[PDB]
Amino acid sequence: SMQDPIADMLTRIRNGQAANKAAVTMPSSKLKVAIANVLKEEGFIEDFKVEGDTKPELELTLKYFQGKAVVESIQRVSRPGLRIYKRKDELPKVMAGLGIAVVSTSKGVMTDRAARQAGLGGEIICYVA
Amino acid sequence: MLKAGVHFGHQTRYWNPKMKPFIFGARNKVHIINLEKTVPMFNEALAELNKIASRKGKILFVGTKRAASEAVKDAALSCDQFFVNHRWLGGMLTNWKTVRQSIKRLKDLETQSQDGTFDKLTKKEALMRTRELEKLENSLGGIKDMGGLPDALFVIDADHEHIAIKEANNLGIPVFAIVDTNSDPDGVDFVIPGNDDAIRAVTLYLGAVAATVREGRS
Amino acid sequence: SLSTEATAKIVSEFGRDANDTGSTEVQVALLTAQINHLQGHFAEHKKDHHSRRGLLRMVSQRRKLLDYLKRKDVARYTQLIERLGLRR
RNA sequence: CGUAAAGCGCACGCAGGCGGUUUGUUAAGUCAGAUGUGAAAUCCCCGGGCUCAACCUGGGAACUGCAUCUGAUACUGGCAAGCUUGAGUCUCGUAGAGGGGGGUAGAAUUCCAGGUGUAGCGGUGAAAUGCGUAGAGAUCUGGAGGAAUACCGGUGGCGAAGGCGGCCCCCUGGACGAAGACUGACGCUCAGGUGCGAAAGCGUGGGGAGCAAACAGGAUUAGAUACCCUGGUAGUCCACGCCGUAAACGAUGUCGACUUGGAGGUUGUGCCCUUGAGGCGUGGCUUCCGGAGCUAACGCGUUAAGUCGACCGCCUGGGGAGUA
Ligand SMILES: [Mg+2]
Ligand SMILES: [Mg+2]
Ligand SMILES: [Mg+2]
Ligand SMILES: [Mg+2]
Ligand SMILES: [Mg+2]
Ligand SMILES: [Mg+2]
Ligand SMILES: [Mg+2]
Ligand SMILES: [Mg+2]
Ligand SMILES: [Mg+2]
Ligand SMILES: [Mg+2]
Ligand SMILES: [Mg+2]
Ligand SMILES: [Mg+2]
Ligand SMILES: [Mg+2]
Ligand SMILES: [Mg+2]
Ligand SMILES: [Mg+2]
Ligand SMILES: [Mg+2]
Ligand SMILES: [Mg+2]
Ligand SMILES: [Mg+2]
Ligand SMILES: [Mg+2]
Repeated sequence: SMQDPIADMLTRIRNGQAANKAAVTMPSSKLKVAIANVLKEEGFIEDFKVEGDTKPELELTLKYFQGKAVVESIQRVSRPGLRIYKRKDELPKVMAGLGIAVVSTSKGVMTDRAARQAGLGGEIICYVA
Repeated sequence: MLKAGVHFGHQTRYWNPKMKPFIFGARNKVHIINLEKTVPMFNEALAELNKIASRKGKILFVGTKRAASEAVKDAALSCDQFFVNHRWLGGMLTNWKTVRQSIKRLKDLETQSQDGTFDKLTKKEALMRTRELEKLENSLGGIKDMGGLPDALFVIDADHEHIAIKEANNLGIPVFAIVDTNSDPDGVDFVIPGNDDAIRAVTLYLGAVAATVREGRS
Repeated sequence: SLSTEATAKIVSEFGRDANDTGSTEVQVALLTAQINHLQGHFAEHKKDHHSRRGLLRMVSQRRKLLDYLKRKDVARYTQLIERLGLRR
């Protein structure tokens, strides 16, 4: 029963790439907009909106390039049934460093590559190949 | 721009889910293909046809469904390229090297009947030879003058003549074609939306093709 | 079963006004009233296990609603349960 | 974990696990820093010494740990105040073999009594046992009983599953739709537990037409303790208990999200001209075919066996054995 909204976001994007849908519309949340902000800034998603009032239905705009969708893969890691909190150096690189891994830290939600500069780590949210 | 006649789409309920961009709903319980998206498509496709025609590349105009075959044969012999209006023998491209001797056979035999052995063996034999001749003349006649491999395989349909597409798609051959609502724009590159079962439609598209290719020899 | 008028009365006794109907106390009241009205139907028949099952459903429903109510506010909870006639 | 071993038969549900959204706080987890410790050897690295090596050995790193201390505060947890999209209650209806209790009707089989009437009837592959001039079978009338409900009836409906069909009343459960109203995360799952659970069976008291284990006879057969025939008891039926199992099977746990189509079925409602047995929409349940993808393959395919999440159950070669 909708136990994990984040994994739901990731899977909306995943099925949105498989079906090659344009926009993906989902209920919003602070963490939602943070993660979508990370993916956006990194370039996985072309823009987004948090259009909505009392029920913010934020929609993402999926990216494509040649024929294949941009998102190679996007597995949820720190699931609610198994939280994962990597140490600073312990922070994993995805695809030898050419694929960011969204990690939540005390300074906010950010890429692991940035958390290597921030000198600190935290809960790793999701690998984005 | 609707240049002349009617060719909006047709079929009915069983539209291929892949062609969502190019469909609408007619009150006659049948889809009408958009012309707005269609115009740049066949425009640019004809442009490519002119570019490869200047490249002096061999083209194949594939056709079937009886009434369309005539339009096809007319659009090649009136032009200069090649055509397969009748039965499209499986593996005539990716298996082309045996078809090659099939053609050698056609040519040498049609030569044999026109001056050589016209009845030498038996009257019955002459009958059989004329028969088989006509068979190979209408089976692989349009590709007789080739001897190489087509630079482009323009097809009169997609979903019906699927094997031509899948075959010519196995190698470096562009395969732009006029496709109907139920057709798959998968193996096809430059898709050209528009109805297909109508004769005016195939005469229109194929004729435009005749123009653009006819400019390639200049 | 429980008549529509019965509910019309019960609401105007466990809520704000006739307009309201969704509050916890009202729901619990309803559940209990219905259950009590059903006690009879199972005095006989007894083999009626499907109806029975509907009952069990509304019963556990009631225990959940009551549990919530308690955790939310033990005060008025004690009032409700002391009035509705239950508890061990 | 559909078919190879493997989803409990189904449900309810305590502890446990997990949990929508906004704000505040706290800082438990988490993270950063610092200090203390983490015996020596051993392992690793760079040197040194035995003629080399083994071995010895100096320094270093390592000892993935633990604890206190000052910070961070995104994410999770606790406490606080909330929000409405989850869940729930209310209002109006709709369909239904949902269930329990009480009635009731028609066709038929069997039995019983009598009429008419006459030698076969019955059965099978054939036949015999069986019934029959003590008058059967056929036939008509009157009666008595028990059981199941042709037609409708449909991959149609309802139920959690088992399962439920003549019609009628009585008590009663759940599902769905419409426009709202209100509650404010009350949710999901669930070991142990509790309930329900075909048939057969068991107990007690009834009932007993048909049917039919056991049994008997006749055949068939090398034999036939079976198949087939003639009989026929328990049982099948009712009341109340017990049993607790099925290939309890979409061989497919439950809940939630997402992801192209087509033809249907069934049941609501909105809309349009009912302007003519229609047209365009929106929900629920359900059958078949198929796309991407998945799959060992077969196949599944928006009621997934796809893409994910939560929780539970179970599997770890065949046999012994689901036995002691
Ligand atoms: Mg198995
Ligand atoms: Mg099951
Ligand atoms: Mg709990
Ligand atoms: Mg939360
Ligand atoms: Mg702390
Ligand atoms: Mg040491
Ligand atoms: Mg040395
Ligand atoms: Mg050191
Ligand atoms: Mg907090
Ligand atoms: Mg908090
Ligand atoms: Mg309200
Ligand atoms: Mg259990
Ligand atoms: Mg029984
Ligand atoms: Mg008995
Ligand atoms: Mg029992
Ligand atoms: Mg079993
Ligand atoms: Mg099973
Ligand atoms: Mg299928
Ligand atoms: Mg045993």
